[PDB]
Parts: sequence; structure tokens; C-alpha cells
Amino acid sequence: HHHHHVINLKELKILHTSDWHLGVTSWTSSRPVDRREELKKALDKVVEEAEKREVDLILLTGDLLHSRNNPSVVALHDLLDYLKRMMRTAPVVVLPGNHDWKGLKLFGNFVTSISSDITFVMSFEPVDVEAKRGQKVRILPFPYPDESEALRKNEGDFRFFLESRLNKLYEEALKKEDFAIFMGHFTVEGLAGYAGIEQGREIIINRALIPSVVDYAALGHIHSFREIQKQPLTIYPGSLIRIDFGEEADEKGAVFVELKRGEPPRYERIDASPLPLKTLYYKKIDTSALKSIRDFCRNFPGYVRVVYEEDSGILPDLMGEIDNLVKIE
Amino acid sequence: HHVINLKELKILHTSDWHLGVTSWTSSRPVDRREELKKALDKVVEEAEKREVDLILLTGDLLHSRNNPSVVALHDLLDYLKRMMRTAPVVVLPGNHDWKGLKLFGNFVTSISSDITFVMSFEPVDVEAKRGQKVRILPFPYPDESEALRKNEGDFRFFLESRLNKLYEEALKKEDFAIFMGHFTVEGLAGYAGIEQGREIIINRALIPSVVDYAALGHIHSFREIQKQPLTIYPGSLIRIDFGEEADEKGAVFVELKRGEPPRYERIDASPLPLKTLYYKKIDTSALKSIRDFCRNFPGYVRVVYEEDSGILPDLMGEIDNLVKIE
Ligand SMILES: COc1ccc(/C=C2\SC(=S)NC2=O)cc1OC
Ligand SMILES: COc1ccc(/C=C2\SC(=S)NC2=O)cc1OC
Ligand SMILES: [Mg+2]
Ligand SMILES: [Mg+2]
Repeated sequence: HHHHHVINLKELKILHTSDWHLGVTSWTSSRPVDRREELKKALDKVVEEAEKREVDLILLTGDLLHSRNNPSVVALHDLLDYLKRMMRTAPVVVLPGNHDWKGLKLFGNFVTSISSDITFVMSFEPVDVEAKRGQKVRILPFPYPDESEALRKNEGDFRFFLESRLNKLYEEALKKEDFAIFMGHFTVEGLAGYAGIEQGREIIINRALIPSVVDYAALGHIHSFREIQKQPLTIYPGSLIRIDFGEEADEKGAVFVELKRGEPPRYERIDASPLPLKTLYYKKIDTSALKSIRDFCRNFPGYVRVVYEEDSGILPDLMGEIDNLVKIE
Repeated sequence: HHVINLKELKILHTSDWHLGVTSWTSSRPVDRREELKKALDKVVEEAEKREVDLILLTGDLLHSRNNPSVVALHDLLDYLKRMMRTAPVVVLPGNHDWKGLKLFGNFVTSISSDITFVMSFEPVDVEAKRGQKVRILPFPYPDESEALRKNEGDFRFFLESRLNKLYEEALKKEDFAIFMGHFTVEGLAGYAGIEQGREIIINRALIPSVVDYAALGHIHSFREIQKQPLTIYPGSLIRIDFGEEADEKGAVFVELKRGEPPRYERIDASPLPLKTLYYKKIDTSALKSIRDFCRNFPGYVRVVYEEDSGILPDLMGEIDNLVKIE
């Protein structure tokens, strides 16, 4: 079973999902929670929506595995499992994150060569792919620089390097046939309300430098859904689960994008319905704070953190009592 | 294609590539890649020339059981692709350490109809280049079910029960049934055994007699183990270390025809030769013998000597293909 060929098809339906973080166990220093069941439920939801909408093309934009090092066998099994499920629905294009595995490019090249339903982009070189109904899509990829990031002493030369790669992708996008799609794995400059992860070693790109002649710019690396701009339509889908506290207010899920020649692109979010997070803050863990903690957590379907400033003696076994209390600090 | 041409099957069977090996790293490292790729290219071109229907790979394709080098893994995936372009490929891996191998194997088998990884005792039905249906009966190294070895008696009974199961499954054949095994046949004539650390030994009579061909890997020399059923180790493609001076190295082309005995030809690798030179003492007459031998010898030379002979003249630094003195 391969791709249809529709004459004069000027429409393209896209599923764009990202930042799965397969394999993550959260709060290992306090109360480890294996996020696999929740994450697989969200991925199943995304797969089912993609099949229901009959998307033509599936875009994955990196950090699909939580560990930059060797992932667990179960994490790799899940990643490959869902790749197969997505390939069964529509051709898949994969822009991986900044993983350490030196064989990743080799694996990506190999599976790209042996299947017309998956493409790994791991360089700045454009790739022409065919979507489910025969649409020709020029992929303009922008991965984390291959330690050209570390191989640079100069901030000015590195920024010029990145801009020159963006300019080249712009030129290639002009040589488009039907559709052009930018795929990037980086941090957009000046993101409203981004922790920055106390920033060090990120790739920061000005959103105005993303080639404006692409039909859609699919970004990954950021855990919250963000519509970055409308021309070109530029989106981070977000992660599928709330990975840690700080992500209480994020929107989580994937995005369905519809492109039509001569018309503006339209999209819908596919919400993941993630479990919620809550941080409870107290001056002191007194009896009034204890009943607040116990009563809140008992009716809260997600995970709870408790923060308190002042010493309050030996606390009772709160976590033994409360199954969804994962951290006290 | 579909013919079905269900009476004949042309097989290329090669094994034990040891991609990534550098030899004599403690004395004079020799990167074997250029010689090995030359042999692999020869095998590929022969497979294309004979228009084989099926390509069988039986393990130890990588030298390191640990994480292989990028260049070695690149070479492996490169030749897999070249072979897939010629005919469908069935891969029975050796005992590699990578815990992700089974996942990789499952994934690539699922996304391509031109390659199949067999990594358990489960039989797999595959289709050859001209539509022939081939039941693969695989026998890899026990999945550290070998480490699950309390008693030699219980372990051999486990191994024999798997062989019995493959025998029964081979009876459910349609066109051809092919055994693929990665192990050491018992009592191999002139096999060093590496003091048999962690080897799996199988009596050749226990290989299911109802298969049309039994493709074995793990042994570095070509061996016709028996004729019924035809059972072959192709050998490695290069002489990996001294001890393999007299081996035949290459691959094998096998032709099966139902109701006919199987036939095969060796595809010789033309490997570079190895030679060990022995002297009682390294005198000036022995040095000129060594120097003159190596000057006309197209392969790699080892010098062994019993008697103390003082500090050696620059024997190896002088001679580029003298790789070991011990
Ligand atoms: C065969 O093994 C692998 C297959 C795919 C990936 C993908 C990745 S990793 C990341 S971060 N973003 C991605 O899309 C990683 C693999 O090995 C760590
Ligand atoms: C994706 O990476 C790999 C792909 C194939 C193999 C095959 C092997 S290894 C062996 S021994 N015999 C074989 O056929 C090993 C890999 O990773 C070490
Ligand atoms: Mg990353
Ligand atoms: Mg082995």
C-alpha cells in the first residue's frame, strides 16, 4: 500500500507533532513517575486523529526521546512503534533533535533509502518528498548544527553561519514545485515567557529569518504550543505531557495544518488532554497547611508539588498518604 | 517478480564479514577495510552477474561485539543496501551486544519487503526475487538464554528442542525451506575453538534433514559440513589473524531445484595471504631471509623465534608488511 496520485491536487493536510520525550521518568530525586502510560495515551490520541482526518504528511521535529544518551530499550521500542503507526497513516518526515548517538545519521540514511514512507532530515540540505496523495513537498530543514555550534569560538561567525544557512534555504524554497515546508529544531528569539533553561548551549534564531516563502514552518524543541507568526505560519506544537513543574499553564498536543494554493494556511490544535500539574505554596507546614494539602491532592487528577519557606519540623509521611504528591521542596 | 519459477532458487550466501577490524593493533595496526571492501564488491558483482534470487547473511558482519565505529556501521548499512538492490536479503545476526538490534531488525523488516531480520527461533516465510516462497528456519545464538545456563544437560535439551521445532516447521514448507544458523558445528576438523569460551556447539546430524539448504555462519573458513542437507560455512572474506593461513575465504553461490540435488560454487575472495616465519635465532642470515621474503610477499608476515637474539635490528620499522614479532 503506497501513495495515491491525484491530478491537480492543490491541497495538503499535515499532522505536525514534536517533543514527545519518550522514556522520561519524572521527579526521580523525590518520587519517580514513569510517564509512559500517559504519554502513550496522548500519542494514541494523536495517531487516531491523524487517521481520522486522513492527513497527507506527518512532520516530527525532534526531542522524540527524553535521554540525549542511549535511550532505554523500551523508549526506543516505543519510538519505532509509533514511527511505524504513523508511516501506516501517511508519509513521515523526521527532523531529530540534538541526540548524541553518532549512528543516528546512518540509521536515518538507511531507512530513508529503503522506504518511500519515511524521510530523515539531518542536515541543511533540502529534500523533495511525496505526500500521501502525490503532492510534491520541498522540505527545508534546519537541525541543531553538527557541533559547528561547538566548533565555533566566535558568536558573530556562528550567527552569520546560521543566517547563511537560512538564506540558502530561502533560495531553495523558491525552487519549489507544489509546497515548501520549513522544519527547524531551535529556540526562537525573545519567546514570551520562556524559562530559557537558564540558557546556555541553545540555538537562538530570530523568527523574521525563517524563510517567508515557505507554506508552513514546523518547529520543535519548545515544550509549549506557540503560534510564532502567521506569515509564514510558524508553530511549535508543544510536548504531549507536562514534563515538569513550570509547565502547568502550557498547552500540550499536536497541530493539524491545511495548506491550499492561493489561500492562507489554516490549522487546528489537537489537544493531548495532559494530566495537570500544581505547585502549592505555603509559608509554613502547619495544621492549616496540612489539611489544605490533603484536601487539594485528594480531588486533583494530576501531580502536585509543595513548596514552603520556613522550617516546620519533621513532616508526617505526606507522600505515603498522598499518591499524587510527587515533590516537597 | 512473479513467475512463479517455483522449481529453482539461486542463493548467494556470505557471512562473517567482520567489518571494522583493524588487525595487530598491539604490534603494527593494519586497517583491513580496503581489502575487505574489495572482497565485498567482488561478492556483490558476482551476485548481480548470476542474478541471484535470494541473499543470506549469517552473522559476525561486524568485528566488534561492542559499539562499532561509525565507519564500520556505515559500511555495513551500505552493503546491505547494495545487496537489497540485487535481491531480497535475509539477515541472521551474530551475538552482538547492542540491545537495540532486535528493535532495529524488526523496524527495517516492517518497512521494506527486500530485507528480513531473523533474530529468534521463529520461522519466517519470505519471497525470493522471482516469487519463490522460502520458509526460513533460524537458529541464532540463544538470547542469553545461553546465560540462562545452569546445567549443560538442560541447555543442550533446550537447543535440541528448538531444532526439533524447526524440523516440524520445515515440514510445513511450500517451495523451499532454508535453515540459517550461527553456531559451531561439533567436532569441526581443525578448528582452534578460541578455547571455546562461550561457544554454542551443535551436532550437525541435528540440523533438520528436510531443509533444502542449511546456511551457517560464525566459522572463519569455508566448510562443506555435509551434503544432505547441504550445509555450508562460507568463511570470512579476509584472513583475520595468523592461524587462518590455509583457510579458503569467500562466499558461496547455491542453486536449488526441487526434485534435484543442490549444487554450489565457491566465490573466492582472493584474500591477501598470511605467513609465519620461524627461525631458531635472528642472525644476519635470518634477517636477510626475512627482508627478502617480505619484499616479494603480497600479504602480512609474522616472525616467531625461540632463542634469545639480543635487541633486534629495526626488523618491523624497516619492513611495512611485517606486522608481528613474538
Ligand atoms: C534507531 O534509533 C533512533 C531512531 C530515531 C531517533 C529519533 C530521534 S532522537 C531525537 S532527540 N529526535 C528524534 O527524532 C533516535 C534514535 O536513536 C536514539
Ligand atoms: C543498525 O545497526 C546494526 C545493523 C545491523 C547489524 C547486523 C549484525 S551485527 C552482527 S555480529 N551480525 C549482523 O548481522 C548490527 C547493527 O548494530 C551493531
Ligand atoms: Mg534537542
Ligand atoms: Mg557471534
